Amino acid sequence: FPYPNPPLVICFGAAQKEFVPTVRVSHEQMHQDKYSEWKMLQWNPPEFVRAP
Amino acid sequence: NEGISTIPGFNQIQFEGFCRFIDQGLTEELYKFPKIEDTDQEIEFQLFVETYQLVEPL
Repeated sequence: FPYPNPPLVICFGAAQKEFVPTVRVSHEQMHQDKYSEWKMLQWNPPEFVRAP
Repeated sequence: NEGISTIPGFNQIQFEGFCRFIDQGLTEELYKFPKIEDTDQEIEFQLFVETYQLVEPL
């Protein structure tokens, strides 16, 4: 009769593989075509995308 | 511009060295060549350094 000991929670919303909703205007931009230099922006990320 | 976000090419050193050579060293050496004038009339031959063009291998 009692519910299981670990308290259950509910996540409500849309199921998406790798969606990133928080999008703003970043001042620093890397090369448009070379996606091997975009990790330099993960290193110093924009303030809003520090922990998306 | 390259090699700052990934491991650079192992053969990039020789590549850029040969590129800089072909770019500037040939012209720098051709500039310092002297004007051949060894005669009393002083018949002088010259090499137009500006017209330097390499050709593809046969």
